[PDB]
Amino acid sequence: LISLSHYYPRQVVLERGQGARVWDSQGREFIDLAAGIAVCGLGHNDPDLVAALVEQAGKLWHTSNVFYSAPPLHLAEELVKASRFAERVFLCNSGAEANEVAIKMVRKWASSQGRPADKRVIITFRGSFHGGGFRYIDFNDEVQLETAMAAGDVAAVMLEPIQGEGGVMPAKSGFLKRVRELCDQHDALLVLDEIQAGMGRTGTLFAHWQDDVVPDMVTLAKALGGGFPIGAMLAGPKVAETGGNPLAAAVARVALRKLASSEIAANVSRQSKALRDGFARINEEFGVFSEVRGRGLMLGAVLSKDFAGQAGAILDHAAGQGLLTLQAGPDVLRFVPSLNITDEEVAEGLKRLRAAIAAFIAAR
Amino acid sequence: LISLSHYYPRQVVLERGQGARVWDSQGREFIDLAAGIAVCGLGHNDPDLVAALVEQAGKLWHTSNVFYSAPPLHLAEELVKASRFAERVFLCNSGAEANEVAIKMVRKWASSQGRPADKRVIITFRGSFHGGGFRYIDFNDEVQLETAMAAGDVAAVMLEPIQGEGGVMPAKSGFLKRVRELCDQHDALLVLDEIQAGMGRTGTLFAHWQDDVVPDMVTLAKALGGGFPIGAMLAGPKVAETGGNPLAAAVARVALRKLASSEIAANVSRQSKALRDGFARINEEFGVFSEVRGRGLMLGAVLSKDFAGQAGAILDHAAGQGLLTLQAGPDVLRFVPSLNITDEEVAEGLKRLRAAIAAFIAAR
Repeated sequence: LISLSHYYPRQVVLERGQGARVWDSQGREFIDLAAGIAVCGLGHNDPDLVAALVEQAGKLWHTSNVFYSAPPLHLAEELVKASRFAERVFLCNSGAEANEVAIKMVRKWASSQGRPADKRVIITFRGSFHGGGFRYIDFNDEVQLETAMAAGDVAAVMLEPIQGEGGVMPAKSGFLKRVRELCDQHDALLVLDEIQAGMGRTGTLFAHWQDDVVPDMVTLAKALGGGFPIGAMLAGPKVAETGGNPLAAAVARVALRKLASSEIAANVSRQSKALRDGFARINEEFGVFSEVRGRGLMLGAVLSKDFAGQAGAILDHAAGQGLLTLQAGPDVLRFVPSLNITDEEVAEGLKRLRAAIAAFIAAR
Repeated sequence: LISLSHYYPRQVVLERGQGARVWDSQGREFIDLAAGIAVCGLGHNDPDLVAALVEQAGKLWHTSNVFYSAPPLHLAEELVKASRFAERVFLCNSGAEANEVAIKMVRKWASSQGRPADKRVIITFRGSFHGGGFRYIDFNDEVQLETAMAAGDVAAVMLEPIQGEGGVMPAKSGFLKRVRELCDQHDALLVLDEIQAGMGRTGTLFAHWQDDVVPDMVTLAKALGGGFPIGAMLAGPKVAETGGNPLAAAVARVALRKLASSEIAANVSRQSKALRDGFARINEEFGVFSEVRGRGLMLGAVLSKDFAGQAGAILDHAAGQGLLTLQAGPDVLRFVPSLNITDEEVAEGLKRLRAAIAAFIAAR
C-alpha cells in the first residue's frame, strides 16, 4: 500500500483518528502528540467539525470569486472581530498562499508609500523559513534587528511568535514589543506568521496577544479549519486600504469559535503543565532534556548534551512504542498536540514517550 | 447579509445547488453555465462526490507530509496513470500552488542542466496571466515563438491549451505540436496549464490529447476535486528526476474516475453541439455573435461588431433572467458549465440567454 509512493515521511499509513488517537492501516493504535504538525487543534473526528462539514457538503462547495456565499462572509466578519486588530481578511487555501499574499501586500504597501525597489526589504529570522528582497538575522536579537533596519530600506519585519521548526524557540519577553517599536520608528509593517502558534495553541486564540503587540498583518493556515484546507491573511488598518469557499468557511467558523473558547484555553494550560511535569519526571530518571521551552501546547524538549542530535532516533523509538510526535531540528523533540487532548491521552502519551527514551538508551 | 463584504463580484449570495441549478439566499433559481468558473464539473451536490466526502470526513482529514494516508497514495497512482505521460505527481491545495511548483521545477531543472541565471526564461502568452524571468508573446503565433526562443535562453514554454480568460481562444491546429517541436530543438520544457481546460471539459480527460502532444508538466486545480480544494502538478520523465491530504484525495479519486468516463465525454460533445446550435439560433435572430469558438464545454461566443464591449452588460441581463454565466474579456461571453449538464438544463439556459440578449437590445 505504501509502494504507490513512487508516484508521490515516516513509513506509517494512517487510517482513522479519534481525538488524540490515530490508527494505522493495520489497526495499530497511536497516541498523537503531533496533530498533523499543529493543525488538528480539535483532534480527529471532532463531532462539531464533522457535523459542520457534512451540513455544508450537502448544499454548496464552491462559488469562485465571481459570486458570493454566506459562510465566507460570516467567517470574514468573525475572524476580523476575533483578531482584535484586523479590518480586512483575505481567505485562501493554505498557509503558503497566506504568506505569499502577505509578502505581496508588503510590497504593494511599500510602493504605495513611495519606496523605490531597493527599499522594500523584508526582514525574516533564521530558523523560520519564509522567503530576493529578504534579509535574514538571528531570532531574539534586538541589537542585530536595530542594525539591520538602520539604513531605512526595510519595509516589513516578518516573524513567528514561536519558531516551530527552529527548535520551538519562543520570542523572549519584550521581543515583539521591541520589533513593533522599531517598525514604528522606521515606518515598516509588522507581519506575524501565526500558522503554527495561532488558533489557541499557546493558550490565547492569537499568540501575539501574550506579547502585547498589535501587528499590521497576521497569517493563518489550515489550523483555522481544524484540518480542513484553508488559510487566511488578516490585515490591519495600515494595509487594509491597499475570497474563500463555503465548504472551508463553514468548517472554519466552528473551529474558530471552539478554539477561542475558555474551555480550550483552560485545557491548554492544564495539559501544558501536565506535559512539562511529565518531561521533568522523564528527565530526572534519564537526564535526556536540558530544558523545556515554548508556550501552552507548543513545547520543545531540548535534548541534553549527552543526547545532542538524537531527536530523529528517539522519534523512531516513539513510533515503535505507539507514539507519534515531532522534532524541531536534530536536538529538540517538538510536541504540538490537539488542544482538547484529555488527561488520559496526555498520561498515555507520556508513558509511551518514556518507554521510547528508555528503549533508545537501552539500545545504545 | 452581503454587508459583511466590507471585511472580505456579482451581488448574488448563493445558498445551494443541484446539478446545473443554484438557488440564492432568497430562493431565486438560477441556471448555472459557469460552474464556479469551470470548477464544478459534476455540477452541485453530485451524489458520488458528496458520498465520498462524507465517508472520508468521518475517518481522517489531514496527516501532514510527515505521515502517510491511503487516499493520496491511490490518487497519485491513478492520476499518474490517467495522464498518459507523467511519472510523478505533486499534490497541493490549489491551481495557484500547482503553477508555482511547476515554475520552481522549471528553474530547478534549468539549473540542473547547467543553465546560468540569465538562461532560465519562461515564455508565457498574452491573455493567460501566469507569471521576472518571463517573456510574453502572442498566443498562436509560431513565428513569434520561434524568434523568442532563438537566443537559447528559454528553459520552458508554459501555456493553456485554451485561453479561458483571454476570450476562450483555443490553440489553433498544430500549434502545441509546433511548441513541442521547438521546445525539443531548444532543450526546453513544455508546461501545460490545464486548470480550466482539463478534467474532461474539452471532451477528453486531458485537453492536450486532442493536440497530440506529450508535455513535460501539467497543472490542475480544484476541478480535479470537482470543487473540493485541491491542485496537482503532474511531472513527466524529464523533470520527475528533479504531498496532499486524505480529504481532498478521497473526493478527487471519485471526480477523476467519473470525469474520465465515456459517459461524460459523450455529454460534453452532445451539449457542446446543443449550446452551439442555440447560439446560432440566437445569432440569426439578433446578430449578436461574430463566432463561437472553443472545444467541448469551454465555449466563447464572440460578440459581433455592433455589440463590441457589451459582455458585462449582457451578463447583468442574464442574472436578471435567472442565468449565471461568465465573460472572457469585454467582447466574449464564456460558457463553462458542468460536464454532466442535462438536455433540459441546456435548453432552459439557452432560453434565459436569449431572454437576456433580447432584454439588452430592447433596453438600448
